[PDB]
Amino acid sequence: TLTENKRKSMEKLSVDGVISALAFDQRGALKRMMAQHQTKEPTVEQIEELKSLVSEELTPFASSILLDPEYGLPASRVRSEEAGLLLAYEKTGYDATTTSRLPDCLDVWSAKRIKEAGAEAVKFLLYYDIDGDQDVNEQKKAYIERIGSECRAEDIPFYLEILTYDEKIADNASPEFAKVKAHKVNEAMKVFSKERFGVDVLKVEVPVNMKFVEGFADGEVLFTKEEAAQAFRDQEASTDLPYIYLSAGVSAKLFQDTLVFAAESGAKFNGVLCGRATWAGSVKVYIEEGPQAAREWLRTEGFKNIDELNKVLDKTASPWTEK
Amino acid sequence: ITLTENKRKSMEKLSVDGVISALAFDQRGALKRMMAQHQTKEPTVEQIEELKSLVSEELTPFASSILLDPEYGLPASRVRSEEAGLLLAYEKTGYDATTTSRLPDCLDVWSAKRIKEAGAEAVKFLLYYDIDGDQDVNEQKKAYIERIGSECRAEDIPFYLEILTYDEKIADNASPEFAKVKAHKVNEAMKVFSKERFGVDVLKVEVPVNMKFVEGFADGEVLFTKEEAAQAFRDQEASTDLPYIYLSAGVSAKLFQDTLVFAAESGAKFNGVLCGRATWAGSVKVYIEEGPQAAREWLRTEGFKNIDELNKVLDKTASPWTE
Ligand SMILES: [Ca+2]
Ligand SMILES: [Ca+2]
Ligand SMILES: [Ca+2]
Ligand SMILES: [Ca+2]
Repeated sequence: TLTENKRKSMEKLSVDGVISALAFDQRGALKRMMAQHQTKEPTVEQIEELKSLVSEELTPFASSILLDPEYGLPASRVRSEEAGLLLAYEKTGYDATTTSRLPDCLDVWSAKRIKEAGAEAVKFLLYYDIDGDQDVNEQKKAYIERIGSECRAEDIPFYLEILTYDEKIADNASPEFAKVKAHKVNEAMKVFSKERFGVDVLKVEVPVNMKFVEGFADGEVLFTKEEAAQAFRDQEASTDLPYIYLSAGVSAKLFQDTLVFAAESGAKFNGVLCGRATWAGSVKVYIEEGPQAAREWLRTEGFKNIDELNKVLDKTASPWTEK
Repeated sequence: ITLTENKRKSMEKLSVDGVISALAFDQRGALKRMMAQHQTKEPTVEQIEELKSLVSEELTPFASSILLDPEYGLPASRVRSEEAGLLLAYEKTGYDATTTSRLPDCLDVWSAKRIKEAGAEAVKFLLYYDIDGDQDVNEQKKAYIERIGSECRAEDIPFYLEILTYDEKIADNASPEFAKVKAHKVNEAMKVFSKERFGVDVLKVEVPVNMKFVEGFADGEVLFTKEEAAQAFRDQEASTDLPYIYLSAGVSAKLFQDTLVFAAESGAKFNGVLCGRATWAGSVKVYIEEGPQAAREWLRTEGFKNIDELNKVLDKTASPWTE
């Protein structure tokens, strides 16, 4: 039961109950990508400019765009008139030195300032290991409670992104992690669907690593199609909140086929916040060839990525205007 | 300006006839240091919890409410008089003496929601503030308070903000040097955090002058005339439209009482106190050296006389926040 203002904001972020959002709040990760292609340190100006190019060129094809408030405010002002705005609230990355990956809001931001910056939603990323240290998870749960309350007070939708991991498993791309991924994703969704966290939409991973699923796997096969399908149904049974998928930087084609698979399996997902799968290739072009060359990439390859995604969404996603 | 139904009810549970006569005992680090000067062994969790419980049980029948910390004070909160309301502290104790920023930090496993669930009628938070300090540091502080203010709005619980002033370049706030800038530090901080965006319901603040340097109150050097001190109280009264209450800062009970009289005479419309050390400080030595039963008797006699004597002064000095 959304308040009047939260519903209006949700409408601004969606079309006919489906969220077809573009994600570009990447910061540290984006800077590292740019650094691969030039000698000099990527500048604040370059980061701000690439974000503006992506926003201006691709938001006409998205129901909304997620940006960070650190570099993305200029980009937010050139988004399509029909597209809504989400702003990220978390500091970028995490400490690889430890296993706790504790959440931390941007130092000079608050839900109120995010709303004042023109956002229709506050987005926050939490790393979560359901099987992790209980005191660490207690601190994480308390942190999300605070943000949930902020968003209730400011009357702005709270989008919580959850990225799972295992304290003892170094690489989430490994077969070892793939075997526990469904558990990590689905149980974390169940926790954060509790009323006390104030979440309006969950941004989550697919509960399987498709690279290990029969029909998609090019190497070791860990799961039959029926086993993978059951993980999607388990995900659907973990929450009654709206939820949308992140791409995790797989290829545009794989993400598309994954959504088709999710839908056939019985996942009633409500759209996507898709970032890297759409715009990844623009970074090299921007750095090596400049702004105009990036625009031309975005109008051809970038458009192809988001256009094919939109066609898939049209035949796979379920409207949140039912829940 | 305007309290919700629930905030008003909670405010009433914290006061008597619009006057806040609250007993403060959320001291942690400071309390531990106090206990450590009367015994050889390190103060234990049990000692800290017990003393808090003794003070709560013996003195709350004479207080409109009690402020405790969630870390050690929850048992004590449960033995308070049925007539006394409860405030719980939300900040971590103390500050890093090595740096000058004194940045605020909430207790790691707490939230406004959990404070309310633990039975509190108010969330209390302590912020150190230097109005003339580093502007970026202060921006971070203001953002942090906005968040807490929003949390408290969402949970519909009164937000008590305590402000302790300091100067980044003055080591000792008891010095004549600090005394000369205190009115400025205090009154200007109250102006800042009285803005609607911070969501404060009550300000817990220092008196805007160091009375020990005021003519007629000073036993040593005299820095201010009574008229000058009086003008600082009037300036404080004009710095906020919110209810505000005084902390004792650990001055003697006699000086604090005289200060309240002088405040009212000068034109301050303060609405009560959150008074701690000036009331129970004396029980620490007795408890450590002599034990709980001994401490209990000090409380039923000297403790009661302290608080009863304070109450009689409040009866003639405080103004009701019904405002
Ligand atoms: Ca279109
Ligand atoms: Ca529920
Ligand atoms: Ca469901
Ligand atoms: Ca006297």
